[PDB]
Amino acid sequence: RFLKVKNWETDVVLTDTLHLKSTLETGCTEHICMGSIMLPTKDQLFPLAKEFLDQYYSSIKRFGSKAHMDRLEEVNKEIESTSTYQLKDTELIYGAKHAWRNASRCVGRIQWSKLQVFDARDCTTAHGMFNYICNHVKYATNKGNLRSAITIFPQRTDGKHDFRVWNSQLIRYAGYKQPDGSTLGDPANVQFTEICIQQGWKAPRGRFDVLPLLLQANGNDPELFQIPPELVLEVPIRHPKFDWFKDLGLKWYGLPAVSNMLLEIGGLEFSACPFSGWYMGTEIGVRDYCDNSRYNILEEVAKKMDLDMRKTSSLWKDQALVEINIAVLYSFQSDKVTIVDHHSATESFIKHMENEYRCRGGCPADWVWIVPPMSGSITPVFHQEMLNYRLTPSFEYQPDPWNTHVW
Amino acid sequence: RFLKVKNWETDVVLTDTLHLKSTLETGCTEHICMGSIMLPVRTKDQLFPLAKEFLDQYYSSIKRFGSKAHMDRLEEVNKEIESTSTYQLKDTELIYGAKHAWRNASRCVGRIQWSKLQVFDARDCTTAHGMFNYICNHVKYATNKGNLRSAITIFPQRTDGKHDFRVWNSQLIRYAGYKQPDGSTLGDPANVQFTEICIQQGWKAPRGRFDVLPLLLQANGNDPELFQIPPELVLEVPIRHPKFDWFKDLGLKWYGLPAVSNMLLEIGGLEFSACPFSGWYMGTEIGVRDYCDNSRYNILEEVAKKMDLDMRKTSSLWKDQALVEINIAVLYSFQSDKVTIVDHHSATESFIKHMENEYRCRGGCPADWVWIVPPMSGSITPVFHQEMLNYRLTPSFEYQPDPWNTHVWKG
Ligand code: HEM
Ligand code: HEM
Ligand SMILES: Fc1cccc(CCNCCc2ccnc(-n3ccnc3)n2)c1
Ligand SMILES: Fc1cccc(CCNCCc2ccnc(-n3ccnc3)n2)c1
Ligand SMILES: C[C@H](O)[C@H](O)[C@H]1CNc2nc(N)[nH]c(=O)c2N1
Ligand SMILES: C[C@H](O)[C@H](O)[C@H]1CNc2nc(N)[nH]c(=O)c2N1
Ligand SMILES: [Zn+2]
Repeated sequence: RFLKVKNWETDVVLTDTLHLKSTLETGCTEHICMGSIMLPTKDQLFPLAKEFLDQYYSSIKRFGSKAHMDRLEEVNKEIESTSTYQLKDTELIYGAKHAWRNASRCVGRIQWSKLQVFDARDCTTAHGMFNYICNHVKYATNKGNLRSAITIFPQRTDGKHDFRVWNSQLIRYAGYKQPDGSTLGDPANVQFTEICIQQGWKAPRGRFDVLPLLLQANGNDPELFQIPPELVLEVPIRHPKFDWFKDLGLKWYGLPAVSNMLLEIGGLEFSACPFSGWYMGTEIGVRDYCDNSRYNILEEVAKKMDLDMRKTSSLWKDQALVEINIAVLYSFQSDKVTIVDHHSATESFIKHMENEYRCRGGCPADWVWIVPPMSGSITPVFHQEMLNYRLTPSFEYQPDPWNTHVW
Repeated sequence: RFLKVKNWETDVVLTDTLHLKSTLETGCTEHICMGSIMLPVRTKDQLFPLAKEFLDQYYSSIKRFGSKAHMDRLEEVNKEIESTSTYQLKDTELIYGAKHAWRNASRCVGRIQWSKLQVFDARDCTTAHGMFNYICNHVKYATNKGNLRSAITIFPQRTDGKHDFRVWNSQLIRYAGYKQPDGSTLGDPANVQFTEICIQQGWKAPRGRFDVLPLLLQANGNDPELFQIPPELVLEVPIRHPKFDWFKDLGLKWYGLPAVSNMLLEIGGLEFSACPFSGWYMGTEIGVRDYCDNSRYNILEEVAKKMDLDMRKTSSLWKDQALVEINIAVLYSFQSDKVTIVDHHSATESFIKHMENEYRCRGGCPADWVWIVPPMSGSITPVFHQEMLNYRLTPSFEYQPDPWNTHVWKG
């Protein structure tokens, strides 16, 4: 029940004690590991609140202090009275940072503690949402020198009045199916686009149309806003060696911002909580450009590179893949927009895991997501055993709102 | 229960009813997933159920379930266990056993081939010299002049665990490593220790970068003995690259026969602690792991130097660039000398056809994604987007400790 993790390349062995705080379940049993599956009231609330405050007061070394107890007392009163409660700003700051610290699929967590947190708990309408979201965008892009940030909309109440951002990220390109059979744009967003167009968006019908935001406040029908165009920094993609690369007309956006998750602190659920960091090159070059279901540009690139695409064992896919990724890192670097390569990212997460082991006694990590999708074994996370578990505060998945919102 | 696995590339959803036979355990709990953890003397008591289970499987598979012959064999085994404490498998059972151990190997990407396995029955083997001979025949039949065939040789089963047959090498064919006084390593770092054991047992080491190891063979729980494979039996391929003429001048070669010699084959509760098996290589095993782990031959820097990539910035992706070249060189050299090899695109596509089949025919295919996904270019191979359920069926291949840690020396 105290578990060791070994690195098979360095023979370093660490002991995890933190897992023994796991609360949420994994999907796995003694009989069957589910590690590669992408998606598996007053009395419930007080214990959730208690565990949180307890860890909070711990973290500021006033555990068991009058300040501590009083707080527990007050929150307890408040749940009993109001059946919910409100987080102090400091507690909210700490909750958000720790939900990131606990994000076991996130390779970028060495940064966890620098997070800029923006409290949008006073917001009441969709327009107020849009304004808060634009400031977050601007702050975070910071003219290409990206900074971490999260904006936190009012917490859930009776679940009739949810704040949600319908977009799955703040910035993403539209998807249009053609009378042709094929797909113009990002095939990931075809459905969501049908919903913007339903709700009224006048689609430019291009390959790289920034999607409008779709904001729902206080359980209301969501409404549409376009992000100021001048607030969306974009990078045209070129290759340091192939002059013809730019001719593919590719660009990607600089700010990666996840806008569909649910942040749970001390038992309260912030169902609208967009957060943003900066990209690892492979998110774009491998997944975004290369996944069959996405922009799918491998075949077109190999063909410019004049590779023998006649058989798989020439490795022409692997060739073209490396180049597309060279091209991405080089284009962000030339435009001075922050981007991290997968060597550098994983190198730093290994340091991060060691501090977490040293100073926390563990670090939850999901090897399936931590290891980059190209050149796995030449990054150090490959050789690193990781234990995956769920600690709270946490980011959780939640059902897409078009499935559940009634109008 | 049914369980569904989705493919994210294709939206195909599959259903697994097979995990319902999984008896062994995973290491996972609902509070922790140990899916990336490398490592997850038996009484009559336990044995009969294991025998019966196995034999129900065998008999169902031959469409003879509940037949007299089925029942009589149950009976026979039963009595053999009570009077002798163990039992002996029929040939056809040892054959179905070893086919299924492979079929159930969830870390093996090569399983579309599970039914074409040549099983050599070395159960009458009684000495170390007997083992050498059996193994030499395995290498030669498996190598088949470069047109590789799958094979496994199966020495007698454990009895009281004091008399175990064991091949101390971890693969039948593999290169010496030597630690030097200066800290450096000559040849394959992975095998320094076992190399030190052989030197100690009396091997006279060439001390080269590519010395084939001797076999170290334990029969009947006796101390084990050294044997040189006949060099003429050991196929090797010099590595050259189809455009880079300086690639050959790196001095690389690799052997053609990949053969796992350290696992434990379990059938109907019996335990075969010496059961060398071999297949053919997937290119990445050599050109990614063997050549490019830092803890292995580690030729990355040297290849990138020769390609004269920008190496001052890891974001030039110089490592990724040399990685692709080294792997093209491996697939290229093997194909040129006509030695069987499969690339990772071809290997993983085959496996996904296999795995779908298995869901239709069998109702499942235990698979371990951490292992099944290749170690370069993960996402552009169709396994990456395939959700997989990992679980343990028998018959099966297990890990066993290294014999040097457990062997009781006779002297
Ligand atoms: C600082 C720069 C950051 C980097 C380089 C980074 C890196 C990554 C990567 C590569 C993933 C995998 C996502 C995928 O492949 O689909 C990921 C997921 C995630 N990251 Fe980050 N991240 C960063 C900042 C943040 C911040 C600021 C937060 C929250 C405050 C966060 C929380 C998460 C979470 C919850 C996931 C899981 C997403 C999911 O389940 O789809 N990350 N991160
Ligand atoms: C026919 C060609 C074959 C191919 C291409 C193939 C491919 C592979 C690969 C790439 C691995 C992962 C090895 C590693 O990364 O360390 C593997 C593992 C394995 N294969 Fe195969 N294999 C083949 C034949 C066989 C055969 C004939 C058997 C048994 C009869 C077998 C049983 C296994 C087992 C048990 C593992 C797990 C390895 C371990 O746990 O260390 N394979 N296979
Ligand atoms: F194709 C899919 C279907 C369902 C879920 C999924 C995973 C999405 N994971 C978030 C991807 C993403 C995008 C932008 N930014 C981040 N991000 C930023 C900081 N940390 C993560 N992450 C993929
Ligand atoms: F460094 C390590 C410590 C423990 C296990 C490990 C993986 C070894 N896996 C067997 C590798 C291997 C070698 C030759 N041939 C096969 N092979 C042949 C058919 N199927 C697999 N497999 C590495
Ligand atoms: C099926 C498999 O879990 C799935 O495709 C995984 C693989 N690895 C991943 N890795 C990251 N970083 N993000 C992902 O969404 C996934 N998806
Ligand atoms: C620590 C981690 O489990 C280790 O690197 C695993 C990952 N995936 C692997 N995949 C294969 N095919 N072979 C391996 O040895 C490993 N090693
Ligand atoms: Zn698991």
